[PDB]
Amino acid sequence: VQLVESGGGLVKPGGSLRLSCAASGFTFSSYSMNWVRQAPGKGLEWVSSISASSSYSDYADSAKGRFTISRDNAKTSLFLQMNSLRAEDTAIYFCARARATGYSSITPYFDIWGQGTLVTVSSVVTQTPSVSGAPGQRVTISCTGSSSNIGAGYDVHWYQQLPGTAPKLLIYDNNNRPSGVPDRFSASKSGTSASLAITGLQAEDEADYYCQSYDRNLSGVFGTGTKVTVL
Amino acid sequence: VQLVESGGGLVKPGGSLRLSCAASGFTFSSYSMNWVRQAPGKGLEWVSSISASSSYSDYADSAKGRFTISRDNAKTSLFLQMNSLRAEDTAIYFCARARATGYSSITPYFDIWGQGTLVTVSSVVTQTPSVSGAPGQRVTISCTGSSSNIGAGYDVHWYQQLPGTAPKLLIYDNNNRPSGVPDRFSASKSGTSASLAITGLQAEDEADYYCQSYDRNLSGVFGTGTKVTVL
Amino acid sequence: VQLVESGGGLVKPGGSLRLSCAASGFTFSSYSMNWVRQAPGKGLEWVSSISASSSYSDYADSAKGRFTISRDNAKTSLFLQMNSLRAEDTAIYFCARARATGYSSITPYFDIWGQGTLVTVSSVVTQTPSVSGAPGQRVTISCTGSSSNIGAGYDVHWYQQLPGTAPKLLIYDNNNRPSGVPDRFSASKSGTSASLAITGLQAEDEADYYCQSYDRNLSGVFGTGTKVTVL
Amino acid sequence: LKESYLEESCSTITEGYLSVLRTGWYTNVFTLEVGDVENLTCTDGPSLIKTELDLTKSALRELKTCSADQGSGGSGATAAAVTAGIAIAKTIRLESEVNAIKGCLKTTNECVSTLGNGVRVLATAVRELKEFVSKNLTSAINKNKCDIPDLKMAVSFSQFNRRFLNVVRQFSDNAGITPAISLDLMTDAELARAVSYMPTSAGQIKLMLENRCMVRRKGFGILIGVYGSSVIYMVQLPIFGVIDTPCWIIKAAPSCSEKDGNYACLLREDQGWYCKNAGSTVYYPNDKDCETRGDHVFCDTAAGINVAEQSRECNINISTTNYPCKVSTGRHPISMVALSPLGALVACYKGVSCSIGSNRVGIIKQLPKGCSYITNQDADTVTIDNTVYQLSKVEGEQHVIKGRPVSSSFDPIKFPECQFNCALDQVFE
Amino acid sequence: LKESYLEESCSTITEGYLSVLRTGWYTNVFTLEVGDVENLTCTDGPSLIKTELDLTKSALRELKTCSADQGSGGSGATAAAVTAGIAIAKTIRLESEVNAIKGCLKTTNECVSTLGNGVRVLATAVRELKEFVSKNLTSAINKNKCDIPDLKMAVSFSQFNRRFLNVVRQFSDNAGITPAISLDLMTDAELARAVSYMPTSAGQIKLMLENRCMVRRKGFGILIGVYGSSVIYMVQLPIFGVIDTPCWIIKAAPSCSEKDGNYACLLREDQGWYCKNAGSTVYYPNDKDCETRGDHVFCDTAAGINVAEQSRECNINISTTNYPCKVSTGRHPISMVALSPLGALVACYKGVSCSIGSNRVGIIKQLPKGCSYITNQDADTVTIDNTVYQLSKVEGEQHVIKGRPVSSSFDPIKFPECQFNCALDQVFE
Amino acid sequence: LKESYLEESCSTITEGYLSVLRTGWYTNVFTLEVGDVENLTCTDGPSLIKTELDLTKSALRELKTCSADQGSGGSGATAAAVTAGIAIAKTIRLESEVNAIKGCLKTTNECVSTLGNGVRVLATAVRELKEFVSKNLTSAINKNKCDIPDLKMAVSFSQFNRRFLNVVRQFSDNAGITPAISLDLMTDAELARAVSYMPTSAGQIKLMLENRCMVRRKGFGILIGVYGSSVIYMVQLPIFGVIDTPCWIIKAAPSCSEKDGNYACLLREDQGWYCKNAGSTVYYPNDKDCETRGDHVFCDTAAGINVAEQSRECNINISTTNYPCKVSTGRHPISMVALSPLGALVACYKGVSCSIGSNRVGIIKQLPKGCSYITNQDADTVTIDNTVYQLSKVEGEQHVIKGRPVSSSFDPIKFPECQFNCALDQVFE
Ligand SMILES: *[C@@H]1O[C@H](CO)[C@@H](O)[C@H](O)[C@H]1NC(C)=O
Ligand SMILES: *[C@@H]1O[C@H](CO)[C@@H](O)[C@H](O)[C@H]1NC(C)=O
Ligand SMILES: *[C@@H]1O[C@H](CO)[C@@H](O)[C@H](O)[C@H]1NC(C)=O
Repeated sequence: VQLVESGGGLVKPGGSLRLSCAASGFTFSSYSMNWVRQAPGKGLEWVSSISASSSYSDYADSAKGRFTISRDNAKTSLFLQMNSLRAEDTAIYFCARARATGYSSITPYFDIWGQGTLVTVSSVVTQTPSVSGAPGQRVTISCTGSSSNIGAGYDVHWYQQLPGTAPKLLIYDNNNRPSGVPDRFSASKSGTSASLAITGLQAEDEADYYCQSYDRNLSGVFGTGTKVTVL
Repeated sequence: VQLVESGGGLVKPGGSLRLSCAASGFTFSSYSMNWVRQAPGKGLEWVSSISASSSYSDYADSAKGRFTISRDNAKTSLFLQMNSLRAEDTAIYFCARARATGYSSITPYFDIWGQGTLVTVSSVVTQTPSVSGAPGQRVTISCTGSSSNIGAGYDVHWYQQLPGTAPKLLIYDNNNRPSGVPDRFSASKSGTSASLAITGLQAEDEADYYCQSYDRNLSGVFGTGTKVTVL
Repeated sequence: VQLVESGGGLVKPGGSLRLSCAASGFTFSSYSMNWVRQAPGKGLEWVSSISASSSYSDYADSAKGRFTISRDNAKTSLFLQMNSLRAEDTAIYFCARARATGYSSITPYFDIWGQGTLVTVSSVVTQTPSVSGAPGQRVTISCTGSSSNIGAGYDVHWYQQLPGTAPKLLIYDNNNRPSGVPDRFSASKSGTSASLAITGLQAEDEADYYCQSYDRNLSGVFGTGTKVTVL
Repeated sequence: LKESYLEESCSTITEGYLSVLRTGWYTNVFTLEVGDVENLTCTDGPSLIKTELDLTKSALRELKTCSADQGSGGSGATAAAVTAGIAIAKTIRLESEVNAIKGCLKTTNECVSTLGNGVRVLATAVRELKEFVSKNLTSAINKNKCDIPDLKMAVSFSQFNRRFLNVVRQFSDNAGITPAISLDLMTDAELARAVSYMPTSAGQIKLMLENRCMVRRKGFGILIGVYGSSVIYMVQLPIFGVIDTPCWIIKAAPSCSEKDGNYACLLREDQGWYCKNAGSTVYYPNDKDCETRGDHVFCDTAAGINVAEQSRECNINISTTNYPCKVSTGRHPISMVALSPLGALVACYKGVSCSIGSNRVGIIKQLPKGCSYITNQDADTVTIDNTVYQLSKVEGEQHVIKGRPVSSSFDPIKFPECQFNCALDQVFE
Repeated sequence: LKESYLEESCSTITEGYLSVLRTGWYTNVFTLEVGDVENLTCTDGPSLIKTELDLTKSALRELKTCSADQGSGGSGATAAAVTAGIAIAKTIRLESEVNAIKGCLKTTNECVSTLGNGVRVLATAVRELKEFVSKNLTSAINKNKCDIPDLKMAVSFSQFNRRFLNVVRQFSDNAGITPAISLDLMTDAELARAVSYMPTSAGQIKLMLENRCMVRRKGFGILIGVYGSSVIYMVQLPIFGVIDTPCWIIKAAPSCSEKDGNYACLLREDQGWYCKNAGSTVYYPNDKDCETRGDHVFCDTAAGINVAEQSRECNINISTTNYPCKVSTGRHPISMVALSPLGALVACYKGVSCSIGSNRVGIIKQLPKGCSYITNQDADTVTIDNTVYQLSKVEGEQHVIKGRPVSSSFDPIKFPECQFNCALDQVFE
Repeated sequence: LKESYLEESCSTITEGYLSVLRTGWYTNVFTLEVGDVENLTCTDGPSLIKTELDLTKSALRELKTCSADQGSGGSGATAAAVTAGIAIAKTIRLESEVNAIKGCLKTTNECVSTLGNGVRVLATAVRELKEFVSKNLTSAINKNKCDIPDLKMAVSFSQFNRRFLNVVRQFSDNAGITPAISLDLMTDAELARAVSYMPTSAGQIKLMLENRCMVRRKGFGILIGVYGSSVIYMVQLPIFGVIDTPCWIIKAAPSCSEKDGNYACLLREDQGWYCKNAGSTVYYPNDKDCETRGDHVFCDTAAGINVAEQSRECNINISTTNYPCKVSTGRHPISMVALSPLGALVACYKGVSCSIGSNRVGIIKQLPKGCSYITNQDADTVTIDNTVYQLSKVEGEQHVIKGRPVSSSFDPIKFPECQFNCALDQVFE
C-alpha cells in the first residue's frame, strides 16, 4: 500500500497548481480520500475531502471555492486543483485515506498517509504546546475542546509525526489501537477532553502528537501540536 | 385439437332442438365454450357461452330464455337446447373454445372453431361493407365501435372466414398474432376504432373479415362483415 | 416408575413431621406433584401442590401456613413438613404426580400415586353414598357439583381405590380412558354433573370410586366417596 | 369438495375448488386534493386548529420523501406486481399526463383517460378536504388569529382530514407501496364504482362484488407523489382473467418403513395448490399465494410455476411413474399432523403416543405406527403425545386409494438419502 | 439463566428458562351491537353526522363479505389455531346458538353458555353504540334533517363509534382473522374479566394477569359475521396447560478445521428452543414460535416438533454419540457472530479481522482463527472487520465444556459433504 | 445504472448503485409525560370526558405489563439491533439515569446526556398532554362531576391524547419493540431536530434529510417503561457510517442443456446485493435487508455476510475459476422470469410458450429454448404461456458478456445432483 504524489512545484503568488496522488495496493473506489496541509513548522491542517464516488466533497472554510478536488477511479488517481494561490499556502501536502467506523459517530481517521509534496509561493481544538521528562515515568497529553469538537459526541484520534516524516495513526476511535502500535500508548476521552498517556518512554520515540476530531462548524479540526522531548 | 359437432336438422317452428359439441384433443374442463350462429348470407352473431366448470352462463339478448347451455366434463361434451325457436334461427352453429388473456381487459377470443351444424327449421360494431383492389398492394379494413364497444377498454379480435368454411382466429388481443398466420396481417386499435392492413394482398387472401371486442350491455358482439376481394 | 414414601411415624400433637417421597422412573423436574391425605375411614382429601420448578405452590384451604411443601430436583426428592399438626391430621399420605391436558380447562389428574405413609397423633362435590347389585348388569354413579367446580368448565376425573390400596386413575379428562383399564367403564359430564357407568361388573370391581374436579375457591376438591358392593 | 388419501405416498389431494386467478391490473388514479394549507399560518396558542393545521402540514411535508421509487426487481409475485405498477407510475409522473388528469378532473369527479403508454386508467378526484380548506376553512382565518370561538370548524376539520392523515400514515409506513387497499385509500362506494367501470365480464363483476374483502387484499396502491397541493396515487385493482377452473391442494406427510431401529421415509415436496389456467397445470408452492374463500381459491398468476400435465401421474403410481416425481427422503423421521381441508393425516413414529377420539365417546382408538388418514366424521380430536388438534367441521366426499406404501419396498436398512431435490423415478431406483 | 459453551460442536446451550406453553383455547364471543343505522338516512349537506353515518354504513356493509370462511388447512401453529377457532365459529354460525346467545345477552352483559358442541364459551355484549343510536341519535333525527345545531351529538357519535370502526378496519385488513388481540376487539377490563372467568389454576391466572401483552399476542379474533344489526366475533384467548417446566435455547456456529487453504466445517441444524411439556422434549425450530419475557419463554404446542429424550446426548459427546445428531457440513465457511442470550460466539475464518474490546479500555484483544465464545463480563463490544456488535448486559453463570472440536478430526482435505439434514453418527462415519 | 448479462452462467449483474450502510445507532429518549390521570376520577355517566379518561387510564395501565425486555438473541440484523438497543435500555432503566434525565428535561425540552455506560443520548420531552391535564382538565374536574357543559375540554382532550393513545397501541401491538419509527413516536419536527443534533458529517445529514422516509424505516423504538406518570421510550435512529460506495445486484436463472428428453441445469445461489464497506465485499442474501430508493441502496451491516474479494472471478470465468462459485446443479428445471432492474431474463423449458412483444407492434418474437436476456428498450411485455410480465421503464447501459453456457459442456447425461451448498470448481469437477 502506497500513495505516491506529484505536481508540487514552485508557483507564483496567484497561479494554478495540480497535485496528483496515485494509490497502489487497495480498492481506490471504496475509500474516501482526503488532503492534509502541514506548514513548515506548524500543525497539520485539513483542506479538502472527497467521497468514495465523488458525490460529496467538503472543503475547509479557508479553501472553499478557491480549491477543488476530484478523483478518477479507473486509473486510481486523486487530483487537487489550487487556483489563485496565497502567501500562506507554502506547506507540504499529504493525500490520506480515510475510514470511519460509524458505531457512535462519523469521525474519519487518516490511517494511511502519503509522503507529501512541497508547495511554495514567492472552535479549533488545542493541546499542550510541549512536554518533557526522562525515560521511565509516564507523561500525559491533553487535547481540550468542547461544543462541536468533542461535546457533540465526535470521537478523538491521535496521530504521531516524527520530524520530517509522514504522520502515522497512533490511536483511532477514542481509545482503540491499530496493529503495529505497541500497547505502551493509552488513550481516553472524558466529557469534552482527551488524554494520551505514554509510560516508559523511549529516547527514539519522541515526536509530535496531534489530536483530530470532527467539528460541526468546520470539518476535521487538528490539534495545535504537542512537542514531546526526552532527555 | 378439433370438434366433431353434430345434431342439427330441420324442425317444425316452435319446437326444440339439441345441438352437441364433442370436443376431443384438449382439457375440456379448463376451457370455456361458446355457441356462435351465422345466418345464411349474413355475418356471425354471438349466441351463448358457458364457464369452465358450468358455473356462470351468459346468453345473448335475442337468445335469452329460449336457449339454454350445459356441459358434461365426464365425456367432454357441450349441449345447447333450443326451445320454441323462431323462423330467424335458420343458421349454421359453430362451437368455439374461448380463451382470455385478461392482462388489460377480459375479451374472450374464439381460437378453435367447430365445423358447425346447419339448422333449417323452415350498439353493434360496424365496419366497411366491402373492400376491393388489385393484388400486390395493401388495403385497410376499419371496424368502429361505440363507448361500450371499444371505448370501455375491450380489446379487438379479428377473424378471417373463407366462403363455406369455419372462421379462424386471425388476430387476437388487439395487435398480436397466433402461430401459423403470416406476418402479412397486422392490426391496431386507437381510442374507439380498430383496423387491420393486408400488407401485400394476394389472390388467396379474399375472405370475410369480422371484428369482435365485447359489450357491457350485449356480450361478444361481432362485426357486420367486410367482403374483401381481389381483381 | 414408582414413588417410594417415607417419614410416616408417630408424632405427639403440636409437633413437627417430615415426609419424603422419592420418585424413580421419570423426569422429576417436569411433572407437578401433589399430596393427598385419606383419613382412616373417610374419603381422599387434597393437601398441597408444587410446580415443576418450585415457583408456584398452592395449598388446600384447611392447612395454609400450617404445612409446607418443597422439592429438590438434584436427587429427585420431595418433602412435606407439617408443623403443629392437630388431632384430625391422622391419615395416609400419598405423593401423586400431576398432568393437565389443558385443552379446555386446567384440571390436573393424579395418574401415578405412591403407597403413602401413615401419620397419627396421641362447593365440595358429592356423590352417592353407596351402590349395590349383582354381577352381570350395569350400574351408574352420579357425582354432582356446584357452579364453581363443574359448572365453571373444569373437567371431572374418576379414580378407583381398592380397600387398603393406593388409588388408581380410571377416567381422565371427562370421558377418556388410560391404558390398562377395560373399556366396560364409561363416563360422561353434563352441565354440572358427571356419571360413571360400569357395564357387566365382575366380582373384582368391589372398590371405592372418587370424583375429582377443580374449584375456584379451594383447589383440587375430591368426591365424598361411593362404595360399590357385589352379591 | 372431495378429498382422496393416496396411501402409495401417504398424501391427501383435495379437489373440488374453483380458481380465481388474477391475470391483470386495472389502474384507478386518485388525486386527493388538500388545498393551500401551506400558505395558512397560525401564531396564537393551541386553538384546536393550529395543532391540526400543523399536523396536516407535517403530513404533507412527509409525503414528499415517501415517493414510491423504482424497486430493485425480483421474481416473486410482489416484485412483478410492483414493477408493473411502477411502469404506469412513471408514465403518470410526467407533467403532461398529470396536468391532463387534473384538468379533466377539475370539472367532473371521474375520468376515463388513455395515457401515452396506451393503457386506459380511471381518474378519481376525492377533493372534499380541498373545498372546505379553500372556502370555509380560510373564511375565518383571513388574519393570523386562529382562535375562532364557534368550535364547529375544529371538529369539522378533524372529520375531514382523517382520510388524508390515514393515507399519509399508510404511505409513510409502507414507503409508498402499501401491501393492500385499505378502507382509507378507496372507500366502499369508490371500490364499487371502479368495479362497475372495469372492462370485464358480468361473472367476474358479480364474483368480486360479492368478495370485496379479497379484492381489497389482492390489490395495492402506489404513491405518484405530491404535485402542487394534490397527493396523486394509483390503486391497482386485480383483474381475474382465468375464473372457475378446477384446482386441487396436495398435502403430504412422511411415509416411513423401519426395521431394527433404522428408518427410511419419503415426503413429497410438491405440496400446495395446483390450478389450470388454460390447459396447463400451474403450481403455487407458497401457501400465501393462494387464499381460499369458501370453495373458491384466489391466486396470483405471477407467483405460479408452470408444471407439465404429466405431473398427474404423481397421484396414480409413483413406484413405476414415467414423469419424475419429486420426493425428499431421510431417516430419523418427524411425528406431525397435517390438517387437510376435510380430514387430517397424522404421521407419528418412535416413542410417540397417538390417539383419536370424539367429544362424546372419549378416546375412540389408538393409532398404530405408520401414517394414517382421519376423516372429520369418524373422529373429532387428534392427540399426539400431549398436543391436541381439533379437526374441521366441513363436509365432503372422502376416498382412500388403497395400496402398498412405496417406501415400504426400498430397503429401510440403508437408502441413498437425498433430501433437498431428487426425484423418485431415477434417483431412488 | 446459565449458559454453557459446548466447544466440541461450537454451540451454546442456555438453560434456566421456564416454559409457558399454550395448550388450549378459551372462547369469548363478543356481540358488538350497532343499531338501526341502516334505517336512518341523511339528505342534507355535511352536518358532522351525515358523513359519520355514511362511514358507519360503509363499515357495516363492508363487514358482510369479510366473514372468516374455512381456511385451506396446514401443519403450522397458525393453521391449527385457525382450524380450531373455525370449528367453534361454524357452530356459532348456526341460528340456534346465535339466537340463544343474543337472548341471554339481551338482559345481562355476560353469559356462560354451553354450545351444542359441548364447549363452554363466555358471551360478552358491548352494546354501547346501539344504546346511543337508539336513544339519542334517533330522537334528534326523527325527521330527515340531520343538521342539528347542538354539536353534542356529532362529537359523542365520534367518540362512541371509534371502537366499531377500528374493529371493522382490523377485520377487513386481516380478512376476518386478526393475528393478535388488539386494544379495540377486547379492552383491558374485558381482558381482566375474561381471565378471571377462565377455568384455570391460580398460578396461571396470576401469570396471565402480569403479562397482558403476551396474552394479547398469543390469541386472535375470528369474525362470526353480521347478524341483523349485531357484529358477532369470537376471541380465542390462550390457555397455558403446561407451565414452569425447564427450557433451554441452543445456538450454533460453524466449527471448522482447515489446511492448505481447504476447509471443512459443521454447523448444527438443531438451533432453537427446547422445552419439556410432560416427560417428553419438544423442539421449536422457528424463533417466532417462542418469545421470551424475562426468564419465562412463551410457546405454542401446535408448532412444537416432538423430539426423543435421547436428543440430550447432542450436548455431551457427538463424536461417539448413539443418538444421531444433525449437522450440516460444508467448505469455504461463513464468518458470523451468533448473539447468545448471555454472551456471543463468533466464528470468523479466512482473511477477516476479528477483535473484542470494552467501552473504556479499547480493543481488548484479537480473535485467533476458529470459533470463540465471549461472555458479557470480559468484553462489551465485538468487531468483525468493520461491523460492530454490542453484547448483552444480563448476568448469568457462564461455563465452558472443554474438549476437542469434532471437525478437527474429520480429514479437512476432503469430506463427504452431506448438507441438508444429515446425521453425524452414521452419515459421517 | 449499468446491467451486464453474463451468458456463461445465465445471470445479470447490475452495477451503478451507491451504498448507504447503517453502521451505528443514535439514541433519542422521549419522556411522554401524561400527568395525574390516575388520581382524577369520574362518577357520573358518559360526558365525553369520562370515556376518554377511562381510555387513557386503560392505556396507561396496559403499558405497565409489557415493557420491552431482553430478547432471546440471534444472528440476524433485527436480533443484533434489538440487543444493541436493549443494552442502552437497561442502563436507562436504572433510577439514577432516569431521574437525571427527567430533572434536566424539567426545565428545557432538550437534553444531551452522557450515560454511565459512556454513550451519549438526546433526551426529548413531549410533555404537552401533561400541561393540559394539570392546568385545564383538573381545573374543571375539582369534584367527581365530569359533566362540564363547555364542550371545549372534551374535543381539546381528544386532540391532545391522540399521540399517547397511538404510542400505546403501537407498543402493545409490537410488545414494546416497534419495527419502525412511526409518525406518532417521532414527528417530522422531532426527526429533523434529532438529525440536526446527530454527530455526523454534512453529507449524511443531507442524505437523511432528503431520504427522510427511509430513516423512519431503518430505525425502531424501544419502551423503557412507565415511571411515575411518564412513559419513557427510546428511538434508535440509524447512523450511516459507510456511504456512497459501489454496489451491485446479482440475479440468476437456471442455465440448461438438454438431450434425449433429459435436462441438466445450473442455478446460482449467490443472488442478492453486494456492496463494499471498506475494501471488503459484503453480501446480503435476503432481499429484505437491502432496499433501493432511486440509485441509492440502503443496507444494514448487521445482516451483511463478509465475502472475499476473489468472488469477483465468479462474474468473469466460472468454468476455470479459482474461487468456488456457489451454484447448484439439478435436472427437470423450472420455467420462470427474473425481472432485472433494467431488463429481464427468462428461462423457459419443456413445452412452455415464450414470447416478447411491445405495446404497439404486438407479439415481436418467440423465444428459442434456453434462457434469454430481454432489455426494456427492445421489448415492453414478456409472455410465458399465459402469464404476462411488464418490463421496467428505467434507462441504463445494457451489455452482454458473450460466451458459451457452462452447463452445456458438462455432460448433461448425469450429474451428482448437488443442490444446497455446492461449488462448480470442486464439487462439479
Ligand atoms: C362551510 O360552508 C359551507 C357552505 O357552502 C357549509 O356547507 C359547510 O358545512 C361549512 N363548514 C363547516 C360549518 O365546518
Ligand atoms: C342520551 O340520552 C340520555 C337520556 O337520559 C341523556 O341523559 C344523554 O345526555 C344523551 N346523550 C348522551 C351522549 O348520552
Ligand atoms: C389550557 O389552559 C391555558 C391557560 O389558560 C389556555 O390558554 C388554553 O387555551 C387551555 N387549553 C384548552 C382550553 O384547550
